[PDB]
Amino acid sequence: SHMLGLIKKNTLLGIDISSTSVKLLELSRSRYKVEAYAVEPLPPNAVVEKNIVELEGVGQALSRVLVKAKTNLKSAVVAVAGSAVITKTIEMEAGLSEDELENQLKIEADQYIPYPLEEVAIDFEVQGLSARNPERVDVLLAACRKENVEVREAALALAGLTAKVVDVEAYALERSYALLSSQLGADTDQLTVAVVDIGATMTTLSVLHNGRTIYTREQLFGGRQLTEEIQRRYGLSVEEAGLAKKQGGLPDDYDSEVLRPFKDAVVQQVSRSLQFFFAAGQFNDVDYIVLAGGTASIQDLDRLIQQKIGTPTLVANPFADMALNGKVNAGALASDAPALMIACGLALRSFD
Amino acid sequence: GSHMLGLIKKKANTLLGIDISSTSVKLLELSRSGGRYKVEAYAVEPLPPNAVVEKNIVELEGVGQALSRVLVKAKTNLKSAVVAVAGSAVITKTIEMEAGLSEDELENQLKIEADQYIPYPLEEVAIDFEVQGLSARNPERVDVLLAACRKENVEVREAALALAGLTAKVVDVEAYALERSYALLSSQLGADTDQLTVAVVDIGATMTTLSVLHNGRTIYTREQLFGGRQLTEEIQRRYGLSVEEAGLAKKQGGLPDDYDSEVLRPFKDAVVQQVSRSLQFFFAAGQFNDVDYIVLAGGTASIQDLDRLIQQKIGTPTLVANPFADMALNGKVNAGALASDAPALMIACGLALRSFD
Ligand SMILES: Nc1ncnc2c1ncn2[C@@H]1O[C@H](COP(=O)(O)OP(=O)(O)NP(=O)(O)O)[C@@H](O)[C@H]1O
Ligand SMILES: Nc1ncnc2c1ncn2[C@@H]1O[C@H](COP(=O)(O)OP(=O)(O)NP(=O)(O)O)[C@@H](O)[C@H]1O
Ligand SMILES: [Mg+2]
Ligand SMILES: [Mg+2]
Repeated sequence: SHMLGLIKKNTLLGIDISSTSVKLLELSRSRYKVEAYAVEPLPPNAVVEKNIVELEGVGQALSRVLVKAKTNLKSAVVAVAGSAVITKTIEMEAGLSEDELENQLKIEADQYIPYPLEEVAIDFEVQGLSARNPERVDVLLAACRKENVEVREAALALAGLTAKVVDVEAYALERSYALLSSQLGADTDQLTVAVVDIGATMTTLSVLHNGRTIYTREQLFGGRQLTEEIQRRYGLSVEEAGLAKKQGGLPDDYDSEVLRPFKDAVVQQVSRSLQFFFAAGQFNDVDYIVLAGGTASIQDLDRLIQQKIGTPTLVANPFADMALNGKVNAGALASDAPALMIACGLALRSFD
Repeated sequence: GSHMLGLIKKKANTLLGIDISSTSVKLLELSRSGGRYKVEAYAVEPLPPNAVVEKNIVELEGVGQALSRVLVKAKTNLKSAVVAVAGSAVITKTIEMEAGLSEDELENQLKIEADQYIPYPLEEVAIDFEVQGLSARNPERVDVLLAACRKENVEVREAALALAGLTAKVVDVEAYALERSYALLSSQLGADTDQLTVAVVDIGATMTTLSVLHNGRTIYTREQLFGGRQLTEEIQRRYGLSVEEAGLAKKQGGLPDDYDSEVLRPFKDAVVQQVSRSLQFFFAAGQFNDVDYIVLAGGTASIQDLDRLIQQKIGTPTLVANPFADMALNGKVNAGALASDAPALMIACGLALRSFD
C-alpha cells in the first residue's frame, strides 16, 4: 500500500483566471523557488464578473500563457469566488466512512445546501465527534454550483490542462499572504492586516487577523480608470496605454493631469474601504495595509497611502525570499509581484 | 476524484518524526510559520536491551511501551508519525517496462512480477516505484525506478506504532532523513549545503555511519560495529557502575580522576582511528580526493572538544551537528536538554522535515 516512501522523489500550476488576464505560476520546494511565470491578456467580455462566458476564447488565452511560461507541467489549481461557496457545519451519523458520507452527501445535500441537488458540488471534512452526543459527528461543508467547477474544467481542457484542485480565492490569498511575514517584521499570527487588492475593474479589502479573513468588501474601482484616461488623453489603444503605465514615456503633463488625480482616487477609495470595516465590527484600527493587484505597482503609491491614512503600508511581494529559475526574468517578476498573490496562493496548494 | 474540490480549508497537518534505533526511541515534532522552524515537542525514551537488535525489532510489546511512554514525556496530541528503515535494508534498481501502462496498471503487474526484478521472495517484499520516462535504448518501453525492502521491516514498525496508538503514514529511509536535516546546517557550515561536499559521521552507541554528501545528495555509505557503548562498557567495568550509571556519568561527569587518561583518551583515539579509515576507504574508492567538511552526529559527538581532535588529526574542518540552531523553541521544550541531545536527533528531525519539502 501507500505507506511506502522508499523513493524520495508533486507540484501544480497556479492558474488565476481573472476578467482581464490569465496568470500562471510554478513553484518548487526544498525554501521556495519560482520555476516559471507568465501573464496573458484576455479578450474583453471573456470573463464577466468572476464567471467565464466565452469558453473558447479563454482556452486560447490559456494556451498562450503556457507557451509564454514555457513549462511541461499540465495539472493546475484554479479558484472560484468565495461568494459562490456556502460554508456550514452540520451533524451526521457517527461510524460512517468518508466514502459513505460522500455517498449520502450526494443523496441528501439538498437538505443542507440551498442549491438544487442536481447542481451541487459539495466538499466535506469530518471535524470530529460531537461533544454533546457520541452518536453524531460534526461535518464541515463547503459547496458551490457544479457550473462554477465544470466551466473551469472545460476551459482548462481547451489548453490540454487538467484541474487537479478547485480552490477558493479567499483561502489562496491567505496562503500567499503568509509569505509576507518576513517583510512585516513579525509572523502574521501576531498581526491584523488590511490587504487592499487593487485590480483593473475591482478593488477588494481583505482583513486578515492572525492569518484568517474576517472582512471582505468590493467596489467598482480599478486600474482601468487609469488606462482609459491614458487612452483618451493621448489617443492610444488599450494595449499601448497599458505599457505606458509600466514603461512610461508619456508626455510631461501625464503626472499632473492623469496620474496624481488617480492616486487621490485610490487613496479616497482605500480610505472609504477601511471606514466601512471599522463601522462594521469590533476592530478600531489595523496594524498594516498591504497593497496588492497590478495597480499597486504605481511608484510610491504605498508612500502616499501611508501618508493620507496613517497606517503602515507596503507593496506585497511573495517572491522576496524565493529563488528564481534562470529563465524567469527577475525584473519583470518584481513589477508583477502584487498581482500574483492569488496565483501564488494557488501554487502553494501543491505542497499540501 | 469526483472530489476535485479544495473548497474546505485544508489542515495541512504535520507528522511526528520517530527514530527507532537499537538503544533508544526518539520523538520530534516540527512546525513552521515564517522561514523559521519551531520545535513543538520532543522526548527520548530508552529501549530495553535486546529489544531491537541490529536494525530489527525483536520485542514488539517492549518497544511499544517505550514508544507510548515517549509520547507522554513529549506531551503531544499528534497520533500520526514518520518512521525510517535503514538504507542497508533497501534494494534500488532501474528496470524497463512496457509503455502505455497506467500507474495503477503497472503496480498490479509489479505485485506479481516483483520476484523477477527483486532478490526478495514474492510474499516478503514491499515494493515502491516511480516512472522516470521513456527509455533511451527503446522508445517503446519506460524506465521505472524501484526501491524495495522486506515486508517485515515495515510491518513490525507499523504494529509497534499501533500498540502506542500511532499510525505510520510514511515509511521513510534513514539516509534521506539525514539529507533533510543536513540542509539546516547551512548557517553553521559557513557555506550553502548545495555547494559543499561533506562527510557526515554518525557515531552511535553500537553503530557508526559515514555519509558523504555532495550538493545535498548521498554518494557514500559505510558502517562499522564501533560506537559509544564501547565507552560506556569501559565505564561499567572499571568503576562498578551499571549501564544506566555509566551513561549518566558519561554526560554529567563526576567520575574519579583516572577516568580521562585511562578510559576517555583511549576511546577518543579509537574514534579518530575509526573516522580516519572510513574517509581513507572513501577516497580510495570513489573519484574524490578530499572533502570540505566533516559533520559529527550521534550522541557520542557531544564529547567535549572531540570535534577539534578529529579536525586536527584529519586536517579537515569539522563541526558537531545541531539542526536546531536557527529554530525557535516551544516554551514546554527544555532548551538546555535539547542542546545536549541535538546531534543525536539528525535522523528524527529529517523524519519530521518530511512534511515541509
Ligand atoms: N507598473 C504598473 N503601474 C501602474 N499600473 C499597473 C502596472 N502594472 C499593471 N498595472 C495595472 O494593473 C491592472 C491589472 O491588475 P490585475 O490585478 O492583473 O487585475 P485583475 O485582478 O487581473 N482584474 P479584475 O480583478 O477583474 O479587475 C491593469 O489595469 C494595469 O493597468
Ligand atoms: N554528553 C555526552 N558525551 C558523550 N557521549 C554521550 C553524551 N550523551 C550521550 N552520549 C552517548 O552517545 C551515544 C549516541 O546515541 P545514539 O546515536 O542516539 O544511539 P543509537 O544511534 O540510537 N544506537 P545505534 O543504532 O547502535 O547507533 C549514546 O550511546 C550515549 O551513550
Ligand atoms: Mg483581483
Ligand atoms: Mg543511528
